Amino acid sequence: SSCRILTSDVFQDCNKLVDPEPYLDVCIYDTCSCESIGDCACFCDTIAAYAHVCAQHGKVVTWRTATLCPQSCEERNLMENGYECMWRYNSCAPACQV
Amino acid sequence: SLSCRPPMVKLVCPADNLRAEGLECTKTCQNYDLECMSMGCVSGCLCPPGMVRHENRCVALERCPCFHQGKEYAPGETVKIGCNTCVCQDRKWNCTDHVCDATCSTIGMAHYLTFDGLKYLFPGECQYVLVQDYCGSNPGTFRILVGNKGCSHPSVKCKKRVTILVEGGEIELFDGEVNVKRPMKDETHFEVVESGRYIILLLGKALSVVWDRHLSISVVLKQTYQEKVCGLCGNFDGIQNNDLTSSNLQVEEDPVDFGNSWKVSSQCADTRKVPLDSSPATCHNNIMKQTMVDSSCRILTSDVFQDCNKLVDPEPYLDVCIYDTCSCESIGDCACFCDTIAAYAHVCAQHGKVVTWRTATLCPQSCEERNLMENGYECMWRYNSCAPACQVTCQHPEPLACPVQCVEGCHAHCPPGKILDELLQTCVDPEDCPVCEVAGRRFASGKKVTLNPSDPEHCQICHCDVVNLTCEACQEPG
Amino acid sequence: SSTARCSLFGSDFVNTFDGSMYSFAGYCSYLLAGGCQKRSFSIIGDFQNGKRVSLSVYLGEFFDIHLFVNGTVTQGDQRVSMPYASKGLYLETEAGYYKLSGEAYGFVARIDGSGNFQVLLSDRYFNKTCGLCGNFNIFAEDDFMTQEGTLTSDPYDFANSWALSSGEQWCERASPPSSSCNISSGEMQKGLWEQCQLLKSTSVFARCHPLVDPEPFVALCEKTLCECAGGLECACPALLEYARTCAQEGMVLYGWTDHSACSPVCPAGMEYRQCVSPCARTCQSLHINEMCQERCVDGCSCPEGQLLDEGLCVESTECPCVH
Amino acid sequence: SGKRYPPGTSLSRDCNTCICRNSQWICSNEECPGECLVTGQSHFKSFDNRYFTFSGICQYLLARDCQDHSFSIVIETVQCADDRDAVCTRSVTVRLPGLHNSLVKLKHGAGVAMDGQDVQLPLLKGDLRIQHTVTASVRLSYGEDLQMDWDGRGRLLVKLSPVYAGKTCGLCGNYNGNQGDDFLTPSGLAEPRVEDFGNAWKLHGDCQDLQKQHSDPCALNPRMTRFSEEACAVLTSPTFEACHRAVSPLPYLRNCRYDVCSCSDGRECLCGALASYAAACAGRGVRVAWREPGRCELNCPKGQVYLQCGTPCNLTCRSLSYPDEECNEACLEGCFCPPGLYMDERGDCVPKAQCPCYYDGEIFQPEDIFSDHHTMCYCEDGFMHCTM
Ligand SMILES: *[C@@H]1O[C@H](CO)[C@@H](O)[C@H](O)[C@H]1NC(C)=O
Ligand SMILES: *[C@@H]1O[C@H](CO)[C@@H](O)[C@H](O)[C@H]1NC(C)=O
Ligand SMILES: *[C@@H]1O[C@H](CO)[C@@H](O)[C@H](O)[C@H]1NC(C)=O
Ligand SMILES: *[C@@H]1O[C@H](CO)[C@@H](O)[C@H](O)[C@H]1NC(C)=O
Ligand SMILES: *[C@@H]1O[C@H](CO)[C@@H](O)[C@H](O)[C@H]1NC(C)=O
Ligand SMILES: *[C@@H]1O[C@H](CO)[C@@H](O)[C@H](O)[C@H]1NC(C)=O
Ligand SMILES: [Ca+2]
Ligand SMILES: [Ca+2]
Ligand SMILES: [Ca+2]
Ligand SMILES: [Ca+2]
Ligand SMILES: [Ca+2]
Repeated sequence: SSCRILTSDVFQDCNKLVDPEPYLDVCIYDTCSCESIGDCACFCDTIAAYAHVCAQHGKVVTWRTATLCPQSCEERNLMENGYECMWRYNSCAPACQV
Repeated sequence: SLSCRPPMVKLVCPADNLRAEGLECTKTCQNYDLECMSMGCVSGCLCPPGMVRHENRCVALERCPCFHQGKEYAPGETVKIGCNTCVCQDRKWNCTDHVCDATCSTIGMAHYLTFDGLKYLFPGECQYVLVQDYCGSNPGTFRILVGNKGCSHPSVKCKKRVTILVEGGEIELFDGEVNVKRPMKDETHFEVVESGRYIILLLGKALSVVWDRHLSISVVLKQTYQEKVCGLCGNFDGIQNNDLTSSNLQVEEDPVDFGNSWKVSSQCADTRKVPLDSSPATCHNNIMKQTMVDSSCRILTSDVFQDCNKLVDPEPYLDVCIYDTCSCESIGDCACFCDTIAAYAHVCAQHGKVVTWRTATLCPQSCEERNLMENGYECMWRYNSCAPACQVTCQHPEPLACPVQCVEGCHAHCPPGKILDELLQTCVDPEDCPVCEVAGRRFASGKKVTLNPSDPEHCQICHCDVVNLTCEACQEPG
Repeated sequence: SSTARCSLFGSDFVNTFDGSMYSFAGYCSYLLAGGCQKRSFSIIGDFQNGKRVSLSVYLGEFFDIHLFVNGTVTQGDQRVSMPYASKGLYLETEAGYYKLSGEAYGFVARIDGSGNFQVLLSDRYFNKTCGLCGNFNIFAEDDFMTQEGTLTSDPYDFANSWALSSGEQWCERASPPSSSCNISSGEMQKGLWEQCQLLKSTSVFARCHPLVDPEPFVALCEKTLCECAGGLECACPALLEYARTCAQEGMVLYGWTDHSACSPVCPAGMEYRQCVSPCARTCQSLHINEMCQERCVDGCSCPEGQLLDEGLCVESTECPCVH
Repeated sequence: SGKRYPPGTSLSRDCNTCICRNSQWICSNEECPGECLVTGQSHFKSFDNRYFTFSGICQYLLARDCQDHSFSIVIETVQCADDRDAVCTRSVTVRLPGLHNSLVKLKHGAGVAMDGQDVQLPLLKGDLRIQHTVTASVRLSYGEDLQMDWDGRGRLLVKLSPVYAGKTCGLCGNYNGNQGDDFLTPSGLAEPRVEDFGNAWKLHGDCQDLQKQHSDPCALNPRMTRFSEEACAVLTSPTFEACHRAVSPLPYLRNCRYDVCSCSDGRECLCGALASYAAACAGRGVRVAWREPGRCELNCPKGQVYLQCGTPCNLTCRSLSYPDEECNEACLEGCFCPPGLYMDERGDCVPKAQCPCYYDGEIFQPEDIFSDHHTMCYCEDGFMHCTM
């Protein structure tokens, strides 16, 4: 069931282009073997490997919430005593930049 | 030979007195009140009768320290244990006798911490009495309950249901939010503070509740009762072994039979006596996985907790870490692990020891989704380590009785002259609050309460919905 | 340096990380090395009756391997095949001699054909690992710090402090052996004194002296040349150690076995080279280079051609395929 | 305890009684005697039924009367095997200011020493009685408000009656019921870190106070990790099914794995920890039959036989010399021999035909006619028949 996020309402655009049946069988193969305890990374990493491939075909996705693989970015806006907070986790930003 | 130092004297066993309590009975500060063995003295050198030894220094007077946490304390030096101070007035600290505010807890899915302090195991599935007052020969004011579903084996399942019955009311909570089913008469003491992860929840002068939105239930009582309650958390008497006094008024030994007495539905399922073993279902005969959980549960003994390891024994909170995550099949949400350490971190904070143990590879807890509705990104919200729970708002401008000092969670911070409102996720100036000040006196932001029920003739009512400078008329009885 | 070395060579003899030898005829398991404040691992050695059997690595609490001259390695109680690589412990064979690597956990063990336990260990445990191969410090006199922590003058009761027992067998204080050499003295000390002496006389050994001292090595041999009857080969075990001890210090020696009249045992097809590369180009191999910049290691290997294929040397023409 | 009882019944805890009326057991609150305990390596029990551990090596206090000074007990701890996490008890000292201000010393055997002098058992002075129990364990008894038990291989016990309610101070606690305050240093404050409590009751300043009490010495001996699991897994096996509903087994399991990994020989360390559990199961009423040829059945000599629950009143030959004396003793466990045979001094047990007399201490043989001028006395079959 939890690997059926690869067939969820938010992926419905990418389900049409990129077959999820490959990336699904890995989700069930790893996390059976993997004893995820503190880091649920042997699950959270397989969907990002599907989300990225969805993005390369021009389909951004925001599937990542607070109960599900949070990925904060707040530790970086910390050294400066002032808190400008210019860092952000967002969907899919240009991999290349200057 | 060696002619020993001036301040102390060489002693010699006499041939007549068997009581040659000489070098063998070397009185230091530890052993002075204590009693010592001695067969015969030796060829040593020894402090006078009214003087002792102290870390290779024969300290002159009876002013030597009063050890706590294996650390020095000069006479008159003070310490703070709980809510009490205590000073070694001589060689012995004499402490005050202001009994402190006790605190239940539900660490993880199936464990319970009593008031006097007693971790025990109780996997149940029916609805259970966490605590109440209707116990033997008393009125029966409040009847907090708890109800679990699919929680005999801890897992991503086990959503709790909490139904609390005070002042003839019925307010209950599950699935993230609170729900009122029957408002109670005296709305004045009612109060709800959704600060951070928690739902702090007052109900009177001597009662409070906390809820981490996921499983934890930590009811907090005051000095008032002192053996007026019973239930799962016990009697709140100071005596710790009488927290297994079942509903039929006797002490048991096997807590699985204890909670079975306290269930509400007396025809639902009594839980099953499990064969005891140090490995739960999954970890049973899977020694490999046990050591990856064992190690990862040793964060409770890590470099960052070293301050709190001294005060609060982690051996209780450890055994839960290994019990849950064996049973729990954490897949997407590692919350059956991340929640047990926060239940240790909070208790460390209540003793004044803030901790920041939460990093990006380990239970991240972002707060960024909230700074989203506004097209502008002011981002005033932050995951502050342990911030105060009782702050000022447009909804609750006044300072509240504050049972909890600080809490982890996402907290707002913008420059001063801007006070928070929860409906509009951003902070805002004071005047934008729907605040109420009718006929001068300072009070809340227009509570929905009918003041002055006492006196008919003095029935001079003044409500205020949001801002209105209004005063209603009282309906006469005649 | 950045490394260490222990060795249990011949019969009952020991060489700690710091130039301190003695003899010990144990009776059960004993702790070779491992932490003392906290143990992520523990190398263990079992003695049947004085003579040694097995090396064992217990990796904390959960995993266990029990290699030995028998070579029939096992994991727990289930005998596994070889090689084997679970839990970050490659269990291999190098130069015809068996190896156990733990580079994540910072150690490399091995055994030879005769049976001579060796333990290479990083510099990370300097002033840490306290056990039967002693601490990894600079000094060599203070490396008897018991399981209590007590500098002892006896090299014997020390090794008995570091005993460890099982449910399968509980073990006791072994006894020192009553030497029968004391009566059967005869000629054996006059004719055979030379094989211990040639560590000092021959030129091929006459150059590690600024790096090491043979005075203990010659001291430990003269007590073991007396029990074996009719053989000069009884000296080459104590001598064979002295070769490697100088090699580890950064100064290797060459061809010393040419005239020594003792070569260490190896299976058919191979004999004892010195400083052969560990990355032995074998038959069913991919022709890749300049990744094996590892240090040079002693051990027996094939002739110039005659590539390896399944524990034997075979000519390059007869390289098979596989399916 | 998960079973029903009709109304009007009266079950009895060890402490007191309780009666069912209207689904509500009524109960008394009268005090009942406490039991400090030392055993194994370093595992303590307070009077208030607390458990803890403190592996210190010095002369520590164990108990003391603290408003007056009727007595004072002093333990002495030493390392006891190769590991550092193995600190067993060697000897305990007892002190009675009420009688000579003497100084008794229980030694690492079954021996005792008053003021340096070794002593044969029994030792009837005025108040305190010291005698063997199974002929393998000493039992002091001062007055009627104090007992003890053997400190040979370290299983010291005590028995304090409620006359000492709350008026003692030591490692064993206040004897006040409250399980929490028991970490109260002599300087009068409850300490949370046990490593501060035990070292606060040491007697010699030169002794090193420790800094950390380790909980898993099986790390320093990974070989015993397996064996410590299956071995004390019988503690929860239904062999002890009868006293899971008498006393919590979880610590008696926790204190096994610290002993079997730590001590020199895990055989008897195992089979001196299981008995620690059965002995407390029996102290509440439940006896268990947990002995096997594998699970450490003791070897009673050829004269004696193994026995589960028996009467140590009609065993010793001294009993027939002083039959009038009361034996208000329990149904104990140990090595006895059949009723036709009574115990001799020399390890065998014998019929009452050659059972000697102990008149005035004097060990007379089975036929010794015996008289001064004015009396007339003889030993017949164990009893001393005097006349005038
Ligand atoms: C998220 O990122 C996208 C792509 O860069 C950008 O168009 C959008 O404005 C961002 N939204 C938020 C809420 O930051
Ligand atoms: C502690 O003792 C001091 C000195 O006798 C006394 O002044 C003080 O009132 C005492 N405080 C408490 C809390 O008992
Ligand atoms: C946030 O936490 C920091 C570090 O503890 C503290 O300095 C600051 O006052 C906190 N701010 C708020 C708004 O709680
Ligand atoms: C204030 O209360 C009056 C009733 O007296 C009501 O008519 C008015 O709409 C209220 N104003 C606000 C702003 O709520
Ligand atoms: C040694 O190996 C042989 C062959 O596998 C086996 O039969 C024998 O039992 C082994 N003995 C030992 C000491 O393990
Ligand atoms: C080695 O460790 C000991 C014990 O902790 C310490 O006393 C000593 O200073 C250390 N020496 C070195 C060279 O680090
Ligand atoms: Ca495009
Ligand atoms: Ca209680
Ligand atoms: Ca404070
Ligand atoms: Ca050394
Ligand atoms: Ca107490």
